[PDB]
Amino acid sequence: TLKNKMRITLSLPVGALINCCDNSGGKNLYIIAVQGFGSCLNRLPAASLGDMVLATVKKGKPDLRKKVLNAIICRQSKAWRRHEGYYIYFEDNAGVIVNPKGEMKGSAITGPVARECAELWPKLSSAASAIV
Amino acid sequence: SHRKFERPRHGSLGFLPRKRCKRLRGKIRSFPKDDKEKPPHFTAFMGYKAGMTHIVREVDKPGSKLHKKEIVEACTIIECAPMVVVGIVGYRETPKGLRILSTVWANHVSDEFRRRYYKNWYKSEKKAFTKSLNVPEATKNCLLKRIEKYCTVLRAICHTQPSKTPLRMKKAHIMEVQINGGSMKEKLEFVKEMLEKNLPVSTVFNPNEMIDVISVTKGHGTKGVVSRYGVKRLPRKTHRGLRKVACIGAWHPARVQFQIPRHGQKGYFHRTERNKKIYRIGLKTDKNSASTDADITEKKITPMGGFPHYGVVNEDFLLLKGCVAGTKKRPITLRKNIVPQVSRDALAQVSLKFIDTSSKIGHGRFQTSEEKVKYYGPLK
Amino acid sequence: VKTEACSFSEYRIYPGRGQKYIARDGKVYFYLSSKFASLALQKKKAAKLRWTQTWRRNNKKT
RNA sequence: CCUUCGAUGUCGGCUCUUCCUAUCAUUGGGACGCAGAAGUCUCAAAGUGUCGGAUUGUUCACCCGCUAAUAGGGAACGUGAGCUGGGUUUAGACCGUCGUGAGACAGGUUAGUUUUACCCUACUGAUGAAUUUUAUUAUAUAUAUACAUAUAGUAUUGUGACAGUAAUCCAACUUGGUACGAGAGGAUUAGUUGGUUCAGACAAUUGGUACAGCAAUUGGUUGACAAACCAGUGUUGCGAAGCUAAGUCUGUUGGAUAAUGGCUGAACGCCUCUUAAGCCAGAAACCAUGCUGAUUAAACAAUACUAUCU
RNA sequence: GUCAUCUAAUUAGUGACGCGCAUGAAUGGAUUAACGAGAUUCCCACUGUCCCUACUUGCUAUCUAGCGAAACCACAGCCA
RNA sequence: AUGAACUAGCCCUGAAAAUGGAUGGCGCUAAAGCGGA
Ligand SMILES: [Mg+2]
Ligand SMILES: [Mg+2]
Ligand SMILES: [Mg+2]
Ligand SMILES: [Mg+2]
Ligand SMILES: [Mg+2]
Ligand SMILES: [Mg+2]
Ligand SMILES: [Mg+2]
Ligand SMILES: [Mg+2]
Ligand SMILES: [Mg+2]
Ligand SMILES: [Mg+2]
Ligand SMILES: [Mg+2]
Ligand SMILES: [Mg+2]
Ligand SMILES: [Mg+2]
Ligand SMILES: [Mg+2]
Ligand SMILES: [Mg+2]
Ligand SMILES: [Mg+2]
Ligand SMILES: [Mg+2]
Ligand SMILES: [Mg+2]
Ligand SMILES: [Mg+2]
Ligand SMILES: [Mg+2]
Ligand SMILES: [Mg+2]
Ligand SMILES: [Mg+2]
Ligand SMILES: [Mg+2]
Ligand SMILES: [Mg+2]
Ligand SMILES: [Mg+2]
Repeated sequence: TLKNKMRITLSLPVGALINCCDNSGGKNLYIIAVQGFGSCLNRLPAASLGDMVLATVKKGKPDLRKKVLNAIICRQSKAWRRHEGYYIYFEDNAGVIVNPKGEMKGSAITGPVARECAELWPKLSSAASAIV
Repeated sequence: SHRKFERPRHGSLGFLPRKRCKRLRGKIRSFPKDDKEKPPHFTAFMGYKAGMTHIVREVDKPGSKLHKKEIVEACTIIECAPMVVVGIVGYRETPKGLRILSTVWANHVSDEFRRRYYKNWYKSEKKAFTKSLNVPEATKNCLLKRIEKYCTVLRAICHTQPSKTPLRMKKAHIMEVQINGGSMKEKLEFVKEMLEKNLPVSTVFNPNEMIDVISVTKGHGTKGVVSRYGVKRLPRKTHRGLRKVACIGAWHPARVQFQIPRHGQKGYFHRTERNKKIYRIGLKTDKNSASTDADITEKKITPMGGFPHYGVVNEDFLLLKGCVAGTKKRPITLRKNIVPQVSRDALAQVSLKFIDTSSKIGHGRFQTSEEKVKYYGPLK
Repeated sequence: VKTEACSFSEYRIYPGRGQKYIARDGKVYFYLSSKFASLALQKKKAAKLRWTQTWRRNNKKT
């Protein structure tokens, strides 16, 4: 699978709390790290709508709690530019729990998923309902 | 002791004496290397900045995510009225640098060229270039033979025509354009044919060419360290204010070093930028100079309501991809690359699908002024 | 040149202008200016404002 | 116990620059108990980097992470007329041990004032005259000339000594499930597409900003309508132009080398990269090219006009 | 200090344990509803404290007419 | 007229630090260096 992902505006820094968007049992997610982030003195790591993150679950069924997990961002509230020449934004921020290799722990996504996110992960595209 | 945490330096020490420039005009510091196997040709030009707009274009990159999509890009417009060639100068090489033999002028010159030699032309007798045009041509030809025999570099003196723009200025801008190409004699022959004619901009450049730009940035005055160098901002509890650098240096190098950022003048700097691509060379004899194959609406480049802060463009122009330093009306200098490039982007040729001409005052909604009256119907 | 409507005040949107908003369900909305986006996001109705094409269609003013 | 007791502000952090190499990563090499992969020892080399957090006043520690790597240090233990004031280190007060007692404790605890730059210099930007014991990399008609030439004023176009200097790292796919290997595994180079951190600009689009402007409205006051005003910007919605990032564009190639590996060839009839003479290839290092300045050279040239007078 | 709890991660907070350097009974011991500009930890709401800074108003500073001090001062003020 | 061992003069390896620097400086190799006359 190719990994190109033309740049997207980042607005979801570390310490944000977002919805969980799937049927795995959790209700929210708490971002604590972002893969691929480098070094810069006072800067916070931040993620956009195709990246994989490390998160914990603050509410949901007890066996999912008190652990570090993997997640993938599917919707975001900050606007971003599409090369066709317009701007897009959702209402809320959502993500799903996955494997370190990007395989879901649940079996269904609830709401719409972004068209850029589905181009990078084939299982998420297969399990989606409406791609926008 | 050592600093606790590392961070790269703030400014760039290569643009360092951040003082105001000597002039409006951008000066070429070095020219492209002469390839004596090409035919003689010009190397530079000059015009004025008008404004910006956007276009729609199709992509031809196999392997990219955008390989078959129409995309939007931003472009800049430069007004390019023709210049006039009025003189010849020849240099020769000495161990102290290039040196001049003589300058040779044309038989006639215009008044906007002569105004550039006067602080206040309106109260003068206007006696510049009045006795040295009656020189016999025999002396001129002897001087040209000497230039041919003893020199190694030619340049041509050219000037612009501000009367064909919406500018308030009437003095013409003067510059030298080096001529690369064949032998010295061929160079001299090439130049002499033009001593009183016009250069169109289309003679000097080609469609889909890559070009370098020289101009002077916008001026802002005195600006603080936070804005001038982008240093960190300091905590709100600080007693004498927070917009500064805390430590100027260690104790005992017992001075302030030149690398420390300080307050001072920002803007109005001289710059040279590389690799700006040409998208269209429009003319003034063409009525539909902003229409495409996919949009047959008859249009000129000027947006509805005039270019904001400039005026109307009714000469031939260049369309450049990207941005250029300077304000509106700032004179822009255009040089060829030092050596020609052969990359995948330098050779690729561009076909356009739409050029926007809606109003830039406010939020434009129509492409021509007839659509506006067609939409509303009769008014009161 | 291809163009499509504003979904709040059905003016025509030329390329390089617009703004879209995906709702709770997969509905797509497409405004052109900041004024219309702000008005729609404050939940105002186009039929209640005098200058929109919806008001003067319901008043037979065309 | 040499300097300072008619006084050199005493912990740590934050901010900012520069230097060292005893090299963690990135560049080219040599060796292995070296099949590949992953490592270990070592050479030239300081050009470019060396992070986000929980507990503690901490320096020091110790965990959670990402990363290419999260190397070690100096500059009056860099840095208080730069800040801050949590600790220590005056006067209040509590506890424990000690003391007949007043009181002590390098044992805990809580509350406790951080003053002055307009001077010199350094550094950052801004105006600006005066330069004959002065200068010259030619001029004039193949010949002559330093035993020579050079005035000033106002303008334009140029030369360029010297000083500063800039880019950096990564991933995916192809090569190719291949060379190597019994298997398990499994890459060097090269290409293509993107990205990180830096640097220089810009405002077509998106967002931010309001004492241009238009509209709405509470209390009060002009008899009412209309028109207005006060409440130090009464409050609210939209808000052009301009400025601006979180938005957009741009960021080269040559010369001569160090390590190492080689050529021809004596000393020493064989041999030998030279541990003689004579040569070759060769690194993110060096010098140019390119870029910024050039009252940094008290520096110069060509040109166009004008100087009751060379 | 050991065990549990709170976090992703706890020299901090809480609940237990006790051969307690050096705890203990009007030098008062153990509790305790209400009250406190008293000392600490965690949660919800909130935000320019921060990521990362930008734009704006009054009053200064600035240049003019007028008026007009002081501290300090061996002599002075480029470097290796 | 070839082998081996040993000995001692000049030279070389052992030989890494923080602002840019010090046989006093320039520089000096048919010495302007070291041991003599
Ligand atoms: Mg910090
Ligand atoms: Mg304070
Ligand atoms: Mg506009
Ligand atoms: Mg309408
Ligand atoms: Mg003293
Ligand atoms: Mg002192
Ligand atoms: Mg003192
Ligand atoms: Mg060692
Ligand atoms: Mg190697
Ligand atoms: Mg290596
Ligand atoms: Mg100190
Ligand atoms: Mg020390
Ligand atoms: Mg102080
Ligand atoms: Mg301190
Ligand atoms: Mg100090
Ligand atoms: Mg204190
Ligand atoms: Mg006390
Ligand atoms: Mg706006
Ligand atoms: Mg605006
Ligand atoms: Mg306890
Ligand atoms: Mg008793
Ligand atoms: Mg007692
Ligand atoms: Mg004043
Ligand atoms: Mg000194
Ligand atoms: Mg001597």
